[PDB]
Amino acid sequence: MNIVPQDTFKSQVSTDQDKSVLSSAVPSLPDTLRQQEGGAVPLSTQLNDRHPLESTLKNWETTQRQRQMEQYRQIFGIAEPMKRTMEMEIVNRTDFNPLSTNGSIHRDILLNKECSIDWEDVYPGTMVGDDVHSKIEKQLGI
Amino acid sequence: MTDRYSFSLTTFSPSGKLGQIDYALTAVKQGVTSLGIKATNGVVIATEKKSSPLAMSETLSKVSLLTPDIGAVYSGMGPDYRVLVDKSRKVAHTSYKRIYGEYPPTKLLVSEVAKIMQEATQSGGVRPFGVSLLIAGHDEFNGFSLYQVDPSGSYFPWKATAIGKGSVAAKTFLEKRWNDELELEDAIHIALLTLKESVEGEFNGDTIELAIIGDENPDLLGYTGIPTDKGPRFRKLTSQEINDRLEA
Amino acid sequence: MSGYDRALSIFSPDGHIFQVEYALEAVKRGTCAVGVKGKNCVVLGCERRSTLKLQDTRITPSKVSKIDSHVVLSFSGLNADSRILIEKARVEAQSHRLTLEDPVTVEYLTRYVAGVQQRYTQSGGVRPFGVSTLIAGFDPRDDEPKLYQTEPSGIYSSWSAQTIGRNSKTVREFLEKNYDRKEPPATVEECVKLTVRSLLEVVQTGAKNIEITVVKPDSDIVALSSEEINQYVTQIEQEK
Amino acid sequence: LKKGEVSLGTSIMAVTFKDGVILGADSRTTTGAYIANRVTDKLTRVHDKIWCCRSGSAADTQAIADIVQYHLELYTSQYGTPSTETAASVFKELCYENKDNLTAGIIVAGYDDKNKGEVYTIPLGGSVHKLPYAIAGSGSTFIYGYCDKNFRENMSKEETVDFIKHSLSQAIKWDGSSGGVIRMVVLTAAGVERLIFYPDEYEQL
Amino acid sequence: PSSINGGIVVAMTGKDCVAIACDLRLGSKFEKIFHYGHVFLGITGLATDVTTLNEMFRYKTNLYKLKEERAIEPETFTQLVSSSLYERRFGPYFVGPVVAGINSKSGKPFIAGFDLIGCIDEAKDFIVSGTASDQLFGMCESLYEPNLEPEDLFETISQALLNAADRDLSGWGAVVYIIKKDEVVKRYLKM
Amino acid sequence: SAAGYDRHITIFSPEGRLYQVEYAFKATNQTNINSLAVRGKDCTVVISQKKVPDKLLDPTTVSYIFCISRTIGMVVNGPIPDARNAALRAKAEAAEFRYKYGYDMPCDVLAKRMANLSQIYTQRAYMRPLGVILTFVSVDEELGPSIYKTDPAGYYVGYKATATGPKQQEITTNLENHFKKSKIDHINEESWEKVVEFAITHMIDALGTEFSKNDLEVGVATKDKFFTLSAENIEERLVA
Amino acid sequence: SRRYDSRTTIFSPEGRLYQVEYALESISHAGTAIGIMASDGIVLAAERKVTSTLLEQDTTEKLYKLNDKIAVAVAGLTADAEILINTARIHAQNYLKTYNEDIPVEILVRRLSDIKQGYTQHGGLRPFGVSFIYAGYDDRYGYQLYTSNPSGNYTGWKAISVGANTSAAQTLLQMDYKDDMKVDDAIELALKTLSKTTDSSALTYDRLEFATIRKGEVYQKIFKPQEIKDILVKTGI
Amino acid sequence: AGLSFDNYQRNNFLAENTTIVGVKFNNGVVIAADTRSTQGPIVADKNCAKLHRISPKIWCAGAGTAADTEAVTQLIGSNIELHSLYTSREPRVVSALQMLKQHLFKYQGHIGAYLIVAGVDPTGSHLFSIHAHGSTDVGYYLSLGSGSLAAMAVLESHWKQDLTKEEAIKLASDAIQAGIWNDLGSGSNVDVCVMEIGKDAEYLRNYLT
Amino acid sequence: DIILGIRVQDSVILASSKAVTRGISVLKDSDDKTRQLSPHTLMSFAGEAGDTVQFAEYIQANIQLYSIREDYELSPQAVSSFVRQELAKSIRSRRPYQVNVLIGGYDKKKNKPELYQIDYLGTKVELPYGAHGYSYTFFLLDHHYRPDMTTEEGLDLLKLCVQELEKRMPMDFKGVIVKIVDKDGIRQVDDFQ
Repeated sequence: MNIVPQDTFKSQVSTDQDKSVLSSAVPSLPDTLRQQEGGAVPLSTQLNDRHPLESTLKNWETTQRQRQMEQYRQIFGIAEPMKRTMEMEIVNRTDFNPLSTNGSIHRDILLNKECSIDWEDVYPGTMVGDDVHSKIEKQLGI
Repeated sequence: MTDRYSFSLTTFSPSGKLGQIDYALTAVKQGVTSLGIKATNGVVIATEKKSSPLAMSETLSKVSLLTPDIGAVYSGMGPDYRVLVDKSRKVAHTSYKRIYGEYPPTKLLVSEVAKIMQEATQSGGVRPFGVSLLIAGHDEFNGFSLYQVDPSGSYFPWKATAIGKGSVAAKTFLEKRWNDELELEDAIHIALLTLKESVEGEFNGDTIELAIIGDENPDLLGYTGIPTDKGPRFRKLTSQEINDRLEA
Repeated sequence: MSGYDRALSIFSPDGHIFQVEYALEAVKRGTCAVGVKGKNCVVLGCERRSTLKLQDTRITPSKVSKIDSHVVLSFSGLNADSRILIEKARVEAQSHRLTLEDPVTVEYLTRYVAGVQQRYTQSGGVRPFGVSTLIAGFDPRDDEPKLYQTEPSGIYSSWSAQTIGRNSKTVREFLEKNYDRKEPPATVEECVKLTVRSLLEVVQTGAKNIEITVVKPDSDIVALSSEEINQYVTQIEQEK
Repeated sequence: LKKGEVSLGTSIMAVTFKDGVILGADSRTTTGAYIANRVTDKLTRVHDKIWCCRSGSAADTQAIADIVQYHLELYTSQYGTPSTETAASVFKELCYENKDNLTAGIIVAGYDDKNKGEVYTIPLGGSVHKLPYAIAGSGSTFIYGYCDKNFRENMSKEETVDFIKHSLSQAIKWDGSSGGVIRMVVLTAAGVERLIFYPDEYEQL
Repeated sequence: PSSINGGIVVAMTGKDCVAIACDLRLGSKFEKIFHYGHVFLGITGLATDVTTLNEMFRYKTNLYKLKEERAIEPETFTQLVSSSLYERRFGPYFVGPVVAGINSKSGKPFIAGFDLIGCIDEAKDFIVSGTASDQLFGMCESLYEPNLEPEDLFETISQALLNAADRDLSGWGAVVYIIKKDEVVKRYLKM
Repeated sequence: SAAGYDRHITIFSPEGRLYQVEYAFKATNQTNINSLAVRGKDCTVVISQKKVPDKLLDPTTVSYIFCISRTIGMVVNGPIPDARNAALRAKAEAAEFRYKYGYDMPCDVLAKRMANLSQIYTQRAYMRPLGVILTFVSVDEELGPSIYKTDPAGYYVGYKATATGPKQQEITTNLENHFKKSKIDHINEESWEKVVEFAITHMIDALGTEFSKNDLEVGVATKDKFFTLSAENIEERLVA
Repeated sequence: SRRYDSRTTIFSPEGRLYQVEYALESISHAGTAIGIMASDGIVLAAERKVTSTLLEQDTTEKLYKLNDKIAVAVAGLTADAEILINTARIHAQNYLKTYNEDIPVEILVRRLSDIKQGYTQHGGLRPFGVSFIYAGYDDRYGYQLYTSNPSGNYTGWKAISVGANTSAAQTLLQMDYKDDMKVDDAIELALKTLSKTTDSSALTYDRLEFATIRKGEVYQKIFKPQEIKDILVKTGI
Repeated sequence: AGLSFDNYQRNNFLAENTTIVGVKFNNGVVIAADTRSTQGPIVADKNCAKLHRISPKIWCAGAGTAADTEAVTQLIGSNIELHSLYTSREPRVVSALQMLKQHLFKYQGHIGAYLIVAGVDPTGSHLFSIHAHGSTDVGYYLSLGSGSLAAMAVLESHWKQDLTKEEAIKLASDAIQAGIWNDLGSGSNVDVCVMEIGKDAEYLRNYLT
Repeated sequence: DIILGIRVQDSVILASSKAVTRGISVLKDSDDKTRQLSPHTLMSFAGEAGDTVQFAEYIQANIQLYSIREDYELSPQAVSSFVRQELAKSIRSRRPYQVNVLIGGYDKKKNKPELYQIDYLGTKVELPYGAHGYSYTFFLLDHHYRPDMTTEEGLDLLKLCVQELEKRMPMDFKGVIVKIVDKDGIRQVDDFQ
């Protein structure tokens, strides 16, 4: 029954927290070349000096959806949130368009956003590793 | 981890054809006829409102306004068309209106719809859409335009065309009845004549749906005071107007 | 077959994975590649299909690709998959150089390529690379030639002389008859001549369908021109 | 709590009586010393016979009330008319789970066939308390004694109306953030009755 | 030599023509005015943000021309600049942009200015951007006259720039663009 | 027979059809129950046949009429589990519309929303369509009495009057004849009791059988509320 | 073959990929396109698959501009080609933004070919059924002509044809092409090859698309129907 | 996606080193504003249109951060147009109010837009005030801006329940004129928009000059 | 850390102080504040602790990857543009760090030397001469610089600048390592400044 997103801060850190960009030479350390972030961005700098509204904006829709699911569980039972989550998982799982970033029509229908526009829709948005094969590897988990 | 992927629902046949696209085209060919005619000062889009006798015809409309200057019609499966129309209306704002402050030209919106339809063939989760669309519009730098979009996502511009069950005969009639000096009223009359040969039952204003892209309509703007605010160019003819044109 | 060859994750009743064998069959259809290491150099030779009359030859990619200033790579099989593998290998070489300040060894790069190929056999939704690779070079601050072979299944091995691709059995037999490990070719010229003579056993037209690349210590990679290969072929024919 | 945010300096009362419940409030909304709205309606309806008044941040309380009304519509679609206790529990959960980010206090007045009129108060923090009568707002501090001396159980409708009118007139008299007209809602088995009293009437009490 | 932050941009409208001018550090290459076919943009403020905005707008205008198969008009470019600036609501660029041009179909001159988050100020007379001189606005107000010929407009804007430069010296120069429906003239001022 | 992968999933047959959708349509007639919906001047009436042959059942728990919101009622043709699934979904949709847009959801908009969900089911391979037909009735504040129908194909449309079930053709023909006689699209009555009696009489004439108080369910939508009549109300209506 | 052609990620016992072969076979059903590189320019020609006179010939189905230096001719499915064309335009603009220089032709070709190869290695994706003829100019190699197919392979050419009549067109080009050819001679050769290889009775202007990349800088010219008619009259066809 | 937070730390490091009224009358609503646009003490524009159109019969006027006001108004207008197309019905003022309130509450007051929204729909005439943090209020007459106190004084002087269209227009014009004369933020002209039930909206640019 | 650079008619001369961190006494003979991006493009950097070295090594790795992939060498202009983009990217989500880079190269397509300077915010300026870390050498450069100066005259001007710098610094300033980029590549002036 949350309105503003909560529990947004990270509780533990490690040098191998980002599993997708781990170095092959030293698996305990990240691969800075394939990160393509400019080469001078330690993870610790991401723990301080953040805009206070960024976490609220990034997790707003998920928080509203979780509150809706909790209300369904309280009023309708377990089956209703179970079915909503199952439908959303099925739709999101079988969509794989490496050349596009726009969401599916069916996802918008499920989210009741058929005729709704937010700034995420208006503003939806290298040398190394920005190709189809990286997306294939991330999708398949290989 | 066999649930992290789904194999493609659309694949090539040994002859080199995508079967699902061909079957969607077959489903399009089994639908009600819809036609479009491009004139010098407007475009006409027409369809037959085939239906139960107890169903209210005005509740369901096969002609939809996409932008104040762009409308569309379809042949095939209605729900797919409804979903695509909602998406096209949203995309006209997300990609163009909120960026340039203007509505998109006809060709770019047609391209967006075509891309959405194409993405349904490179999928392991959905089958391709089973509709063919006729999109008519007007824009400042390109004038009047008429396009046809197929289930594969291919689109082409036409001077006049027809899709659906009676597409071949309607195309023959339009080929024999089209010239580059045609006017909007002449196009409306030709569209009525072409639809006359296709409708089997009652042929009146309650079984025909007509829309035009012509001059601006200040009376449909809803407000007055700004001279540079152009009125909508899309206009759907009423049943009374269709009856009056048929009687004459 | 017998219903045991429709997935990568199926063992045959006799303990085989048939899709790996089929990827090897795909490799067998590519042009032949040969690798021979001498006392102080490694030579990679490649068969090239005869160029068409209207085909531009200025910018056509070579069969031997430089992974790094000290490591080169040749392939046999599907040409398009080799580009992906080569790009990944180059990225890995630069990444290792950035992470440890030291350039990769030949064995390390071979292991990385084999690891990528192995990873692309661990899912039912992906296709393995139909490519077999030969990786040659010298370790940094070292003078011992290194030659390795990698297979689509992810297995790699070390060879004194090896052949892959179409008609590689005949070239392998020729090498086995005409190569001695305890007395390798002591000069670059002898190694190049042996490689060219091995390639001439299956190459129809001759000099114009042979590519030769020579790697020496201290990051010395040379791609021989058509004139030198033609001279080697003419000398071999005269001595024949 | 937020900088440059609209606050609710109101006077809120809810009294249980023999036939049901009555909820009363003033009609003043101010920004510092300036009166932004002198005829605002503070009696919020979340169900046909479940009403509330809000204190604290105006935006936070409005969002919470909208979510509660949506929740009660969902509940009604399943099990019919909810009880006042259920609405109070939903209000309490929303206020308590978000007390680190939202500033909200709610007085809830309800009627139902089983419990026959109830009052709940949820002050800042998110705790819930069931009371025969409740007062809240910046102007409530000035009428703590008077109410304690003039409340009786099972009063008639007219006596409850008079008690609320007198108490809110004193609260308006002494609190600068309170003023305007007095608005009341009477919830009984007969239905919902709205009442309004003007300054020229209650200032002569 | 590496300090190029700041500067001024002046845009004015004449009769069937516009003028856009900017200051330049000369002596012993970095211009703050760019064009995208027939729309001119002058950006004052942080130099890195100026370069970033120029690159982004070149990207977007090239894509726009490839898609629409026609060059972009000043009004559409103004709306695009506004939306792009508003995208960075909480991390905005430290820039003041000015747009000038002539609409091809209508022939009407157009100038506009922006704040750092894209609020549009469409002016019929002139736009001044930058904080180098506070009296530059006053000099432009005292010198501007409506409906000037291209030669008169060029003289007026050049005189305004020269007087502003004299107000605040060695190595200063100016770049002036006079834009008509079909002719664009670029001139340098070393005074 | 679908004769292919269409035996399980919703893909195009060579004829261009979706067999799973048609089979869901066939499933809609499992209960062997007919329903009728008519419009008055300021009310809408739905009547559903009730069949309880088993003596061990409790009749009061047998119903295919649901209250979706304050003003919207729904009648379902098809199996009761899918009917209850659809009822819960419709209730959630109506409440969410009210929360998001600030006013009560119209009947036609809700019908369109359910039709869009059905379109999702028709297009997605791993989602099956529900084998039910839904009929929403209300008195909309802008359109007056309203009847709308949605089917497993995702098609929805409004009606002056409607009938659904195995014997729907005869009821529809009788309705068409009556409307042709009256030359109006609605029933010219001022009280919903008279409309209920007329609809009962129409159902009796169309089906050719007599109905008691326990053989029917009646729902009435007015501008204030939608409510379901009890056994006593139906028994009172029968006596006329 | 029916047991090894239902999915794109399975090898046959002989090591073949049947879906890729079917995608290659689908190219033969497209209209013919020809690219000819002369000593001072590049000529692209194509034949439309038009069957009716109601088509808007004046207002773009075979020839597209990737950027001011690079254009393409398309043979195959139009929508997949449009997807890839938008991707290529975005990549070229990204390279220009990053390096402040125009992208070399080979880099763009290799990027598109890598994308098409990747679309043959995921079970949820089918291959793109398109073939591209790239015509471009860069400061490294000058004028360049490339071809890419659904398998993701690309090749460099002097004169090349794709589509329905590739064999006969290639034979004619081999019998006629010369290294020192000029732009006008290349135009005439392309037109004559199209006329000879056409299955129609006549090679009219409304069934043709033409483009030239030349120098005055480097200029791209997409011929209008009137210019196509003028060149057809000049050649003698 | 959405509004970006990039260069927030960089900007912090670099830093370390109008009269608007709305009046209800017996058959509709009126909104009015001044036309002076300033950048500090300098008058940037003497003829600026501050009345914006959410929908053909729903208009609004804002204060605060100008870019935020314009962007929020345009986004809500796009949402309203899409919703009207989806429902095939005339948009309602309540729906626009709900969208604006929830959007502003999502950003926790960081979008500095304060609005007066007037409109006519099939349910009647409506007038609302909207605060940046998400609170909304209803009223018969409202004022906003730096000149809102003088305009509110005039409105409190001459407002009554039975107001005709002409009386409402005159009252709104007088309130804007008082803000023009007594406030340095206003002063140039008066723009009016009249929305009457059952008729088209009437936009009067420079009603008083 | 102080860096200087002068572009003379046919080459670019880059001078970097062989300084050391504070608190630890080190005996070393190397140029630790300069990375060879390409055989005809050199980069010198100055600023704070290992952030700058990480950035320089990242840039070098990217450029070497490009050179291997294309079998071709990027022009100095493209290299400078890429460096500017990466520097702007690296501080989009963190507090900016002090860094200043001079990129000197010899373009063989144009057959001319080029010199660029990028500051900590990502501002790229093409200059005939530049410096960073000095609290004036600007006047000495202005008075004694000509576009058509030879390598020897540029070295003499650099020596004058070094003397001016050393006249106001302690003996802890060990010296400056000088490198020259021209048509034959990159070489080190082992004699003096």
